[PDB]
Amino acid sequence: EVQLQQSGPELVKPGASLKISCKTSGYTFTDFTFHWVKLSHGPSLEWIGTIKPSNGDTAYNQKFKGKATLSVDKSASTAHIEFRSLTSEDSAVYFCARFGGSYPYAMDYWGQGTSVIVSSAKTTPPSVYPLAPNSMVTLGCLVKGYFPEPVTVTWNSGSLSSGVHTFPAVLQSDLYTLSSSVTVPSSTWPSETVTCNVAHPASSTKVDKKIVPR
Amino acid sequence: NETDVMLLN
Amino acid sequence: SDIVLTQSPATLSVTPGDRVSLSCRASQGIYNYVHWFQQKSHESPRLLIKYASQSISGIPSRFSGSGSGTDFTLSINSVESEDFGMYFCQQTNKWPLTFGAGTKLELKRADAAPTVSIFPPSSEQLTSGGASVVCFLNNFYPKDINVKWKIDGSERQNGVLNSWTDQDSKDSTYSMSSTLTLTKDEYERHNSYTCEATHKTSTSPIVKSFNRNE
Repeated sequence: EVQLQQSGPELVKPGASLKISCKTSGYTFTDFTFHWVKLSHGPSLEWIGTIKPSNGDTAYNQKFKGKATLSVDKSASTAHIEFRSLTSEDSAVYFCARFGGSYPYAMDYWGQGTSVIVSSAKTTPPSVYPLAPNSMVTLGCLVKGYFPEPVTVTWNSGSLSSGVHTFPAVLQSDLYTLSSSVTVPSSTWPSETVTCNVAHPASSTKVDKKIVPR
Repeated sequence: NETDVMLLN
Repeated sequence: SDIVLTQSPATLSVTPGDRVSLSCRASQGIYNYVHWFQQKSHESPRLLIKYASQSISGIPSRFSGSGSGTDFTLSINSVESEDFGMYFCQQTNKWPLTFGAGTKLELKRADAAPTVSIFPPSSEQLTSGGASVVCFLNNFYPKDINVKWKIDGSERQNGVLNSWTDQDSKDSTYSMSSTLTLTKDEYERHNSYTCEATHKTSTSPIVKSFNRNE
């Protein structure tokens, strides 16, 4: 089976250079052009450029001229994209794709994506704050000041799964904030305890925060 | 058809 | 000029079993050189149709494409639960290769005003010298919404962190979290903390507030 395997998530500093890889298996690497695509918030897809592995011919989107450089390593059937002078604008998920299949070709096989986060941050555990205040009551947990992603949240160790909203984390001033809400009947709180469990594997953190009335 | 030379041939 | 692909409407709301058509319009004639992709979360784009109408091995028969020149259409002949997500068109007739901005295929439901809850800073955060005020704007539909923070009746935009959920897998609604962060010193210089939610469900914003000194 045709497989495009990309290198792992990257946590890089502003101004750095980074090279990310797209390693193929199951077919002849030099058969088809490779393409790189940037997935940014929206979601939004942008085409960066293409390289013809058989001869090194390229075509670039002018928007990425200088920023991104394409290459191939035929000895290892691996396509590479190199970024220079990284900024927060370059934080995105990058995909490689081949332009093959039955004739006429199209972007038929894709890599799994490579997440790139450009930040000056160091691994930092989260602070977990309680969110305490109808027929229903909403409680929550505010997860701030941590790095990197991911942080995962459960309520009562997964026993409270209905009426939960866990929001995507957002990076602001080189630290993340995440929040999670839970809605329970007003009659059940504070009599039935509500606790968020916050896991941050990067910092070896797993903490509980019980929500109590103000 | 400026892309065929690169993408299809 | 780069070929501009316009996908309009940006959001199509349907129910499983409906027949749907998605539009991709080109700024200049591109013959049959349009391809369609499905895209979910941060996963790889998936090729559905190539060269406006050509089928792809393994793609279910319910997906078809038609059109030529500048007017293209992707059709789903009876929408299945697995089909909700983003649909992007792409042109390969001219350099640079370009994508449309995408159409979100979402689950249709009845409009719902957000359930708004506001929370003062926790004593734990205050002890650390910080003050975050959180508003959850939960289970609303449709997705567009605006939040404004007012401190002592004055709009505040500094220190606001917003996050939005994808469409809820259980009830087809959307949620939003908004966190306003101040220092403890700045938080104590004011009394009223308000978050105003503007949504299509009412001509009046939902106004949730608290007074610090209460």
